[PDB]
Amino acid sequence: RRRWKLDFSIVSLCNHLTR
Amino acid sequence: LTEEQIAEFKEAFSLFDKDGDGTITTKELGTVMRSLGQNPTEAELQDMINEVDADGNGTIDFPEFLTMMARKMKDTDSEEEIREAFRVFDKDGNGYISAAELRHVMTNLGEKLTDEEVDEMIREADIDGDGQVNYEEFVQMMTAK
Ligand SMILES: [Ca+2]
Ligand SMILES: [Ca+2]
Ligand SMILES: [Ca+2]
Ligand SMILES: [Ca+2]
Repeated sequence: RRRWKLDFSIVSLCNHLTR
Repeated sequence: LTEEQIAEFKEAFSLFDKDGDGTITTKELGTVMRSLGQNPTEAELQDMINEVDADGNGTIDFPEFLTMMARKMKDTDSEEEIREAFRVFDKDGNGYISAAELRHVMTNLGEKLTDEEVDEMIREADIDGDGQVNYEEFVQMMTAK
């Protein structure tokens, strides 16, 4: 699968949430 | 909708759902965000939840998490915010993600994997052959399947 893409996604989400 | 996509949603959800009870609390959301270097307040965390808390019970369940991922990902990631994410992985900030640094963020997040699996990921993204992942390589990896 896409291990790095999934983790990247979580990091990008968290960055996005702290708006 | 494939079983693999579902498995990926589950994996992501379970990184937040630390106690495995099927809801993400402000405590749990905050735990993940702290591990990634941020320091949101309890009220800020609640505001995050409220955006997607369709049933109004104050916490994030699986479909509400899917909604959060649907919205708050593929906003349109700009250069600066991609660099922010890279900076999370490049712990020491020398411009190169090592296998050890990759291992560290993943472990901090709540992922569990062997050094073997980390090496594999690195080697996959390492276009120029130095055994590490620089910014360009990092960006390029996210465009692959
Ligand atoms: Ca929970
Ligand atoms: Ca809810
Ligand atoms: Ca580094
Ligand atoms: Ca490299």
